[PDB]
Amino acid sequence: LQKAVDEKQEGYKGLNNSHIIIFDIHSEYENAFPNSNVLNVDTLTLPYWLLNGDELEELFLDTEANDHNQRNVFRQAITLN
Amino acid sequence: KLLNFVDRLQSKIFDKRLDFILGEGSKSVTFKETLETLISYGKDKSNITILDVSGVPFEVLSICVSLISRLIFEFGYHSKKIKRKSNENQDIPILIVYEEAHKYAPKSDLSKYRTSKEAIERIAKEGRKYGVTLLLASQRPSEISETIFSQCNTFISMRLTNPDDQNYVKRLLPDTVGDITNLLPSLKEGEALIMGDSISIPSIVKIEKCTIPPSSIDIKYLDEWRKEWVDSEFDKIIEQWSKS
Amino acid sequence: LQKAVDEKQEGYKGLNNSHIIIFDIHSEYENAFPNSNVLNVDTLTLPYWLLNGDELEELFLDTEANDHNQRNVFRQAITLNKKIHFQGDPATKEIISFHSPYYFDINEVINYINNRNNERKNKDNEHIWSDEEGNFKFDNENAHRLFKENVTPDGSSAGALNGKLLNFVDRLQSKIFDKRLDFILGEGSKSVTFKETLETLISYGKDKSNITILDVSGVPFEVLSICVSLISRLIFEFGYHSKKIKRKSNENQDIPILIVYEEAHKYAPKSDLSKYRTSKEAIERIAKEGRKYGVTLLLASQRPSEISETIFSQCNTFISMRLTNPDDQNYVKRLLPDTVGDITNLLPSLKEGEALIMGDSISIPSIVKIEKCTIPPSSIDIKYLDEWRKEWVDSEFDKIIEQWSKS
Amino acid sequence: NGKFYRGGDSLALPPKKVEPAKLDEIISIYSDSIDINDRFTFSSLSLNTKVSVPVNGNRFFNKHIAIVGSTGSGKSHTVAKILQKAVDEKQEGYKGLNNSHIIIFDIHSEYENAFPNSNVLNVDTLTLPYWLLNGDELEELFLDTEANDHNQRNVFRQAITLNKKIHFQGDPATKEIISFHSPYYFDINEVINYINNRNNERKNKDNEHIWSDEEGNFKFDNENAHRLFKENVTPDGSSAGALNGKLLNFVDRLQSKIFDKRLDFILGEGSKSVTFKETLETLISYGKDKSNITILDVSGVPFEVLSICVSLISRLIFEFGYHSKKIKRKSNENQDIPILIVYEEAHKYAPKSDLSKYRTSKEAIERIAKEGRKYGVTLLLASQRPSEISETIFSQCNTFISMRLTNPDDQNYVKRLLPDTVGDITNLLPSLKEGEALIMGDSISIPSIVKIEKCTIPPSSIDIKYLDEWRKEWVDSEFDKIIEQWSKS
Amino acid sequence: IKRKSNENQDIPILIVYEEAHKYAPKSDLSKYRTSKEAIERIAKEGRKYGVTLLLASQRPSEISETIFSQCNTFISMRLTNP
DNA sequence: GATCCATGCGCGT
DNA sequence: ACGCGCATGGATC
Ligand SMILES: Nc1ncnc2c1ncn2[C@@H]1O[C@H](COP(=O)(O)OP(=O)(O)NP(=O)(O)O)[C@@H](O)[C@H]1O
Ligand SMILES: [Mg+2]
Repeated sequence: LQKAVDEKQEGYKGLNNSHIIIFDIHSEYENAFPNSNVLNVDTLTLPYWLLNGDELEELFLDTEANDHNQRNVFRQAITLN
Repeated sequence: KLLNFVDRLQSKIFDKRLDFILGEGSKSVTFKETLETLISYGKDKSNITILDVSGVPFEVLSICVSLISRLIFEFGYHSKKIKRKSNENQDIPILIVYEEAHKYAPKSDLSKYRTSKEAIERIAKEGRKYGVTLLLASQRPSEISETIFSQCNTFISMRLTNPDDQNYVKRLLPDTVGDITNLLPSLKEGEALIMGDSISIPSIVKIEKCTIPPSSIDIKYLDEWRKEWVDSEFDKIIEQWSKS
Repeated sequence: LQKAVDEKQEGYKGLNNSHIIIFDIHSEYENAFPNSNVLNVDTLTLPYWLLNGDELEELFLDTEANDHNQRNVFRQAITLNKKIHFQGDPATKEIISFHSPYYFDINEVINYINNRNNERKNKDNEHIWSDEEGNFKFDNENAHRLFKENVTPDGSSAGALNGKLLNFVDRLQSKIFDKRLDFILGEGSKSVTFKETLETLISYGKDKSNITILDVSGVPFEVLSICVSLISRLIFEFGYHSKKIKRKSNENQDIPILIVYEEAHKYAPKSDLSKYRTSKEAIERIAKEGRKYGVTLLLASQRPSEISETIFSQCNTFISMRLTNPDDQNYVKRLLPDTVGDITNLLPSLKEGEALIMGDSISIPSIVKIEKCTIPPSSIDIKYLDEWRKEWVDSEFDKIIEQWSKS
Repeated sequence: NGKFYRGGDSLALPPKKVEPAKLDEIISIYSDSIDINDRFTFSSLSLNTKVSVPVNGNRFFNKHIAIVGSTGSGKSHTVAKILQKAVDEKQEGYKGLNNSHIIIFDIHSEYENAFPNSNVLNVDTLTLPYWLLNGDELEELFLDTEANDHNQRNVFRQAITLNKKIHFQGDPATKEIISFHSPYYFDINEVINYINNRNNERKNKDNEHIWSDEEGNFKFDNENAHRLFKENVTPDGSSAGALNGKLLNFVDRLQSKIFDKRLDFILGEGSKSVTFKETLETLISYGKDKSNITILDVSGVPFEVLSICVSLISRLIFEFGYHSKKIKRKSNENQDIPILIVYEEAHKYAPKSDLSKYRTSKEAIERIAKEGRKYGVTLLLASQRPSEISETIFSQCNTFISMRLTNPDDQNYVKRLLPDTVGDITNLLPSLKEGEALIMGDSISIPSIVKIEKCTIPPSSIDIKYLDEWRKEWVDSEFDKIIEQWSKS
Repeated sequence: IKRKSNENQDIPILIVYEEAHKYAPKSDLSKYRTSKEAIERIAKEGRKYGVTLLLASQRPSEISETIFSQCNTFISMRLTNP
């Protein structure tokens, strides 16, 4: 990823067109790329409403109980909203 | 009939761990500003966007990986809609790096990891033509599913020591090297093996040393265990826990 | 753990900064570490109000029998009693929920259900009550006055929940009044401070020790999953809130904690049964995220087959002794990060005290002999033939039975 | 210098002259690995008769013993021969029986002949009180409903815990700590009387149940709940109680099992007059007739009564030792007693199958398999197939006496437990005739095929001469004697 | 009955099970269970009670191994399957 | 297929 | 009108 960034088309000066997303758990790629953008839990703002039906179910509902009555009002509340 | 459900949700909305997904800032944020944040197109442009998911709880870790992977993919899916209409030469290609890809994409059709399974597998199957490609970096290849691992064509096989890991890799490798069974666990530091369309033949390579290396802030357990029994530190922990 | 607490730098004498908490169920490490805080059933005073809503429905409640009316009055009593006893800002007061871990009086919760067991309403069908201050509507503003026992209902006709909680109350009086749950429901558990609970677990109280044995041998089985999960959550959020002040303080002052789970397959089984789901989730929480926050597992289990695949995979150093069960060997060899020559028959043939260590903390996977423990966990192996060889001794059955009687 | 040290790692530089080993050297192989006072010899080598093979008798018994082999191979004679040498294993200085304590679960009436001076306890004379149960088996016995019985479950423990407090005749300090699992005497007929009373509850407007007995009306609370144990009470209330008409089927299932005379040994009238002290003197033989050998006849009883009989005794002998350690742990003396439990044909109650009818007997022998080494309660597993016993119990035995095995899976089960250095001794397993066996484990120096010593006093398990009994007359079997004992059984 | 008279078992009974795969097979379904354990009890503990079995079957690999292990006497006709 | 619980309807004190 | 007792029925195991 460092090599894929520092190569340019030599006709300019500045950032190139590379676009990289890293899902690091060990919190280690800040020291690799100091001039990058880091999105930890404090600064990242992911919208809950951009989740689909399956991601909204896992975020809120429980699979172990699996009670049919809990799920139905959640669809009626969210789809109407 | 809905008090535990109303109680279960309220515990998630006011959870300080889920502030990044259920806080008041998530309500006021816009759909456009999220995508500037995800590929660094906001006030500060950057080629690398690091998603530090260390603080993300593991129950919602598969949810947020799936949400971001879906948002990047249909960013590239609708990118082609302009290119067939305006016929412009420019393009926005995106590469996603999934460190520890075995947990995001396991070999299980379980509910708890299904959401992050299909988001990665959609990118691995359709994202070639939309400019959304993935890089898989896992220490355990044998838990990555075959229907996503085989969609990769370039394979950088480093030193692999678990015999269950060697047999999974050797089956899905596009080409073979002489005595690959002994070569893989005997690779030194930085020694790799690359095959696929990008390379000509499978060659044992030596990756260049990182001048600015990726280092993690790991708690040196033995180093702090040599020190004095800390006394003032304990009273600072509880009072912030009490206040937050 | 003996060489962890004896490993010091050349600047002092006494105790170092090692913090080890052992979940001992077979009662083995009291003699192993004689300079430690062994916490028994009677010694432990674990507060019931630090549980979330999942453990509260596993400590007092049971399986559902279309008893949502009885379940709702239980949750609405606790989630209201948590608000009244809260002495903070009103902004935090509204976010208080059933799963939120603040103090509530369990005896006042009984009195709320006891009053709701006999409620009377007027024609307007409003639950009207009588107290020493005056007659008051039953509503969310005045429902906190039902926690007192000396309240008399006043109404023309019987209320909605009148006589519908009689079988709810006596089950609860079988719990706080049960003497096998004294640690998690006793009067000391009411008056224990949240700070006092954490300094007991990590041994930060008056008697400070590097190693804390959590003797859970006498803890009952149906409650053991609640207490393992509660302590594991409390230790993890201690380490979680360690790092939240570490960013602000920006100083090298850390409290690293290592948790030893013996018979770790019991609290973390691979089966999806609802009995051990609380303790599995707390151990998995530290297995996945505890590396960042300074809380580290030590999974020790004599039968590693039922340890869950996700939790056991987070381990990076493996100390494999002799394993006779083939199901254990196929489990171990598959998730073992490295391998050695002729390892299939090596696992049964490992000697007494001989270990195979591999990981990323040791470069060469080596077969080692663990240095003999000079302060042992006492060898519990009764010499048998020579003790049979002697005379027929008169076993004192009276004191054996009377200790059996009190259990 | 006549002392044998194990280990093949010693290198002999060639050439070294070779002689056949002398007699005393052949003794030295199987003897010097054990100290002089820990030798427990009960067998000889098959290749050489004049050598004896002693095992580490201290290590032979504390680590569990598993004896397996095909039918008729000689397991029962070898099990008996181990115990006869264990009883005779006395120290010098005294005449009388020694401190051996062996309990045999005998299911074919064999060990009566092998041990004549022994105590034999069949079901009809064995009295195992129902109040000795620790709540876990108090639930599985009486309750036939498993899932949604929370009110029926609650009234069951509340009656028993309150009735255990009543029959307490001592100081009130240990009256309080009586619980549902605490082993105190309670009367089962009063417990039914309480539950049948609670099925006839009546309450007033205040929702508090009021009763009426021969002394007067009383409120039902904690102190006056003891007065529902008598039948001669009448309810005085305007409305039906909280449990009115909900315990009718509960009493029916509870009564039908007390009067079930398969469970007459546990739920009979003899459990009233038999105390905690007399039961432990019965199962261990510390009573008037003190014996090293205890035999229980569960031969032709049905499975369910056999399953409770195995599960009760195995835990109650363990929980004897589970509470025999903490008295020694708090006093620090050496006067313990070691107990060995012989499980003949453990497939009948501790198999590899995961059925729920095999559940409560597996854990009782599981708990002796791992934690029983800590409290002096050891187990001796006899079975026909090694692969039919559960691996949680059967792999915990560190001493193996294997007879003839012809099954490939049974041969494979011995094979992978053993290493490959001495794994070639398994190939002589199906060629083993009556008598000889292989002893392996930590109690012996080398695994070897050995010839078990013949029982001079054998168990009553003589092989039937099938052909010699067929050459005779058509004998007239007295069918009335067999049938009228079949019907009584 | 004879043990009370201190005698051995008088009459011996042999039960011939022709084509035991129909009722005591290798398979572990519930419909074969109650006929399986009926012949297990003769194979396991029937030696000392005078009740022995004769197992006639078309293949050694379809009969349950637990009955088949206790059969010490083995007769084998032509067997084409390896 | 129990248990446990809610809700409705008709009736006497 | 409030109450108690009898139903029919629902959910969950
Ligand atoms: N050491 C021995 N020497 C000679 N014969 C022996 C010896 N041990 C056993 N036998 C013979 O074995 C037969 C009885 O076998 P037994 O001791 O009942 O083995 P078993 O495996 O327990 N039978 P089973 O219960 O069906 O498995 C008799 O014919 C004995 O003579
Ligand atoms: Mg036998």
